[PDB]
Amino acid sequence: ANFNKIFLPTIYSIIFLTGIVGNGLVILVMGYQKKLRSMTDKYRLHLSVADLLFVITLPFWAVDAVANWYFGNFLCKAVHVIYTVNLYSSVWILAFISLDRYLAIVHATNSQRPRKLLAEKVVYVGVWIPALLLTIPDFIFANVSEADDRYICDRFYPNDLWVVVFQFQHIMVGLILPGIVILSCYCIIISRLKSVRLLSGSREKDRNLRRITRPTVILILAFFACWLPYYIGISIDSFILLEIIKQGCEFENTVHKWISITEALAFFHCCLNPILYAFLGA
Amino acid sequence: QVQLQESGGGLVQAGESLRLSCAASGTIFRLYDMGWYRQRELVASITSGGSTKYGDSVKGRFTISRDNAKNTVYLQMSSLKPEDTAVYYCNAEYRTGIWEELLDGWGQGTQVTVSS
Ligand SMILES: CC(C)CCC[C@@H](C)[C@H]1CC[C@H]2[C@@H]3CC=C4C[C@@H](O)CC[C@]4(C)[C@H]3CC[C@]12C
Ligand SMILES: CC(C)CCC[C@@H](C)[C@H]1CC[C@H]2[C@@H]3CC=C4C[C@@H](O)CC[C@]4(C)[C@H]3CC[C@]12C
Ligand SMILES: NCCCCN(Cc1nc2ccccc2[nH]1)[C@H]1CCCc2cccnc21
Repeated sequence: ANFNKIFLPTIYSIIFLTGIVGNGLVILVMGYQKKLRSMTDKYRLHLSVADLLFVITLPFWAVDAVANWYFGNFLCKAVHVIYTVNLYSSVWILAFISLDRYLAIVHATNSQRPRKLLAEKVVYVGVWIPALLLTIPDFIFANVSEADDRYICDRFYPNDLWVVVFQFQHIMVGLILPGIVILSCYCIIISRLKSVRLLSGSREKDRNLRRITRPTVILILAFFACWLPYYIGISIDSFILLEIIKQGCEFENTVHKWISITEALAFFHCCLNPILYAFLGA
Repeated sequence: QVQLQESGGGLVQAGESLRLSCAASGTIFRLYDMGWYRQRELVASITSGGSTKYGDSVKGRFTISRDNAKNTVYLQMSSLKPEDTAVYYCNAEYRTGIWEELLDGWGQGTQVTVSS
């Protein structure tokens, strides 16, 4: 409706501006300047690179929401691929940060080599390669249609069964497995933090561990809080498709608008890192 | 912040028994170590797990106690000696939050007088 037609571009432009500025600033600060580059800093640099690469493609979606899509099949496929790559890489970089914190806290003296290896070599194989290999459906199914009076850029499957399958696989790979890893690591970490009198053997090491662990906790909580309502909406939509939830057409329209507004709001995860750096780094 | 108060001192007849008290109140998340100090040699010290570490000249005569629910450390004095007349300082190690460092606190100071 017209309400969405005016609401979506405004939020998209605000997010694009804030994400461009913040991610560019973070990348510039941690790149050529060569400022503090601990393992968490490396992981957040990877995260900022991914977030900026996705934020680059927001004006196309704003223009698609407002008027039409004059860009083409190649650009449709490119923006879908970039979206998928960002969506997987961000959450799995968060999982890698969680695992690194667990290794640094629980095994504080014998984990230097495993942490260095995990942050140097295993990170690419565990984050980027599966994300790239999961973009094959984006390369196959992303297309530009010719509906009435305008073009549409969206993934086109033979039927809704593929939609349900890809929604479920997105839910899994982006919420459960990294969620399970983060849950286990942070449960162990918090059990160790509130019971051990002094981590490692000196007070400075203990306070450093706490001061580096806390912002990661805040970032992970904010990330999942942003993404959760969209996941609830798509779960309800999938169950509607799976014939479990049977109601009238007004119900379907309501959940559709709910999902649209919620995904527009949950795209704010791209701005968490610069804002966290700003109000925890001054 | 936290507040530690000491009580139990005063003038008592020789050969009697006393029980010093030290209760901590304030923003306390967890307490790790407590002990009485008198360099200030730790004449007594009990950890959170009860692993007491008595002094050489105080072992076998003094008994320490700690009730975590009551947030107190009790030192029982028996078999008085002339060298035991001194000032007792209550010490405790606390942490105000999960992400905070290991904070250290001290007591007011208790005067115990025994005839020599
Ligand atoms: C979707 C599921 C499977 C995983 C997502 C939830 C995880 C990543 C989030 C949501 C709830 C969060 C916890 C909520 C409360 C606490 C207690 C606090 O004193 C320390 C942080 C801690 C322990 C948080 C750590 C991160 C956390 C475990
Ligand atoms: C963007 C929209 C969709 C949702 C926004 C959710 C985010 C930004 C909000 C919701 C609740 C918030 C958290 C609530 C509780 C605390 C504890 C406080 O001591 C520090 C901030 C912290 C950790 C907040 C971080 C940011 C937070 C997770
Ligand atoms: N023109 C339509 C193109 C699909 C747009 N969405 C996918 C999508 N949204 C929805 C909102 C409500 C209901 C179903 C929805 N399915 C995603 C595609 C990937 C990237 C992206 C970026 C910005 C906004 N939306 C999206």
